[PDB]
Amino acid sequence: PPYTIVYFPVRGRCEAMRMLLADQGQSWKEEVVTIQLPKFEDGDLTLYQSNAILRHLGRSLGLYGKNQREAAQMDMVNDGVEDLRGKYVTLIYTNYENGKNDYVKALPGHLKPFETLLSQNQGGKAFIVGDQISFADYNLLDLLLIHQVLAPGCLDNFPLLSAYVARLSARPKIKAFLSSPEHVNRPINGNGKQ
Amino acid sequence: PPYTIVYFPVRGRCEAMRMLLADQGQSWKEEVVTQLPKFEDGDLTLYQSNAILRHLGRSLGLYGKNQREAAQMDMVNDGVEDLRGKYVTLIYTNYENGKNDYVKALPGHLKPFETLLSQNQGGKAFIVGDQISFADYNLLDLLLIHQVLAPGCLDNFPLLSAYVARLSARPKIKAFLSSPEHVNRPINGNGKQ
Repeated sequence: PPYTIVYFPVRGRCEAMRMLLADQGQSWKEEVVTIQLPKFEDGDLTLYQSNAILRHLGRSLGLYGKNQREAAQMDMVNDGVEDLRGKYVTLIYTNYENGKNDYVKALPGHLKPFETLLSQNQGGKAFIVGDQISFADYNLLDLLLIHQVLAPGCLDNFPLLSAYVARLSARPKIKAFLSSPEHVNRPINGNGKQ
Repeated sequence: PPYTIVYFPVRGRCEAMRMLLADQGQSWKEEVVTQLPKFEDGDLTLYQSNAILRHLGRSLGLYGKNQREAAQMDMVNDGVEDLRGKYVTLIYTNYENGKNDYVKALPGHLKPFETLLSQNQGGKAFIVGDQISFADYNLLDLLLIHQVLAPGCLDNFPLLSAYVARLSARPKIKAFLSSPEHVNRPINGNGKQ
C-alpha cells in the first residue's frame, strides 16, 4: 500500500479489482484518464494488465487457494473468464448491432462450463474453486453481472450461477460497493453500449 | 507426472510448454487429435495453455523468487498472450489483406520487451530476474514465429535478437528444435504463417 488505480471513467476491466479491494476492506486512490491501462500502484510496485494485477492481489491478500491444484484450477477459471470477456469487448466495440444476436445465442454454451464447475464443488454452495473466495470469484462475478445486462435472463437455465451471483452480491462490503455513487454513475463500457 | 499433452498436430499454443519440458529434462507423451490443449500431470488435468504454463512454473520452480518477480512475470506473459491472440486472428481470419498492417504495427509491440530487457542487467540475462521462467519460454516461441511471419522484424531490436540466439542455443532447447517431431509440425493449422 498505498493503492492507486489509473483508468478511464468506465467499469470495464477494473470493476473486478475494485470489488475485490472493497470486499477485502482496503482503501485506494482512483486516478481518472480520458485518453496501456489500467495502471496499478501498490507502494513501490507499478503494474499493467488487469489480470497481472488481479493475480498480484490474489497472492498478497491470500486469495489464491491453499495448494497447487487450487491455484491451477483458479488460473483455469480466470483464463476462461478472460476468453469470454475478450469476445464481449469485441462485440460491444466493433460489431454490436449485427453481432449481438449471434453472441446471445452462443452465450449459453460458454456459461455451462462454469455451472458444471460449481456443481462439482460442494454442490455449488461455496465458491468457484475451493471453500474460500479468490481473485477468480471477483472476476467471474463481474462477467456474469454485465452479461445479465447484455441479455436479461441469460442465467435462467443456470440455477447455480444464478444463486452464486445473488449470494456474492449480498456480501455486505460488495453490496455497499455496488450501491456506491462511484460505481453507479460509471458506465459499464466506454462507448455507451452494453 | 506422468505428463501428457493432448493437442492438434501443430506447433501453435503448445510449443512453449514443449520447449519448457524439454529444457527442464522432463519426459511426456503426445496425444494427437484432429478446448485443447488438454494437459495431464498425474491426477491433475488442465486446460488453457497459460494455466498449464503457470502450473509448470509453480511445480518446476520457474515462477521467480518473490512477489515482485511473480507479478512482473505475469505482466510479461499477459503481454505475450495479447500479441499471440492478434497473431492468431491474422493467420486464421485476415491473412492476405491484413498481413501488411500487422507487420507495420508489429515493431510497436516489440519495443516494450526490448525495454524490459535493457532494464534487466543490460538484457544479458532473462526477461525477469537472473533465472529462466515460464515467461521466457512463451516469449521466445512468440519471437521465433514472428521472425517467420516477417523476417528481419528483430533487426531494430538488438537485445531481443541476442536473447533469441542465446536461449535457442541452450543444449536441450537446441536439441528439441532440431527434433523431427518439431521439424515436421506446421506452425499453424491452416498452412499459413
